[PDB]
Amino acid sequence: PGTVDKKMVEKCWKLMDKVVRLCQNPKLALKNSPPYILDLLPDTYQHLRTILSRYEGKMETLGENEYFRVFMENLMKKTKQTISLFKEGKERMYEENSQPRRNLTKLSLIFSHMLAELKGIFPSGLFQGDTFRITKADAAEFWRKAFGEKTIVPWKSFRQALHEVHPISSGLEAMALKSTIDLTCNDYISVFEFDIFTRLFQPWSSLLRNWNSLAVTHPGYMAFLTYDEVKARLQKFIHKPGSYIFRLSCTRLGQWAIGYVTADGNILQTIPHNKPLFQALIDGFREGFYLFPDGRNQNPDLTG
Amino acid sequence: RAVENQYSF
Ligand SMILES: [Mg+2]
Repeated sequence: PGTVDKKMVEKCWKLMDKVVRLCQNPKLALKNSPPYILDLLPDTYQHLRTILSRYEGKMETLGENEYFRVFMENLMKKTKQTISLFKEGKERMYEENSQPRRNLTKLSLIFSHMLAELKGIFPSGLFQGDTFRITKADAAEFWRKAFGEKTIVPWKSFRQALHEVHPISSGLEAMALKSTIDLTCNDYISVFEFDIFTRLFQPWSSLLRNWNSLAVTHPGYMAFLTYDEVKARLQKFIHKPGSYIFRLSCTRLGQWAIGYVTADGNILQTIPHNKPLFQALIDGFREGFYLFPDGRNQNPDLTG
Repeated sequence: RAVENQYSF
């Protein structure tokens, strides 16, 4: 994208302010729970202030940074998309379960992933994407070998690089993969998004097979769903203990959140630790907690 | 301000 100048940053802030105003409408009845757009935008403004703050004078450098240019372009693009959603959606923005409203929720999640990425690349406001720490050793090696110290690469470029190590079966699978990894929905793949994907779907040795079994063919996987949406979705299965679904945790990016109906009538969500999703799901099945993916009687057999 | 979601364990 074009170079980032103070003016552009000002424009984004103004667009964010408008999104905030629109989302304060009492008719929305937005719950103050992550992801909460009313927190996310102001927090994004604050971190952008910090960044500019630490680039006093040396602004030219900041403006030329590729990641920052892509980020600001996407921020402006997403904020406008949200404003458009409101005007084009009109009164339907308040009818829960309407597409326009669901779109606002997905955007809220995207703003959340964008803020997390920004802080992960600009911790303390200083660019550090070139030294970012990829969590899984194998994934780390793949990235430096193919992209060196780059912080962000176009999807096409990422797809081709991955393909050489983990063959992608088809165009449709490639599109599914993209939608899973492209957390900021900007057609680019940052080292940050790459880290999240590879941690969620480790081990790297069977990366795509893992992803296929846990998300492509698994009825329990919920792409871009929030905590509240998971709880809402499990309500119809309140009388069917063992019904469960899972998704990316929004506040613990890189970890899973599994929602399930208990025998005593509660709908809980837990974040597995010290065990990849694979083992969490298998143990949960055996213990009788994760039996019916999205309420379906048949549960995928991952013990293979 | 947002209140963290209730996770369990
Ligand atoms: Mg992206």
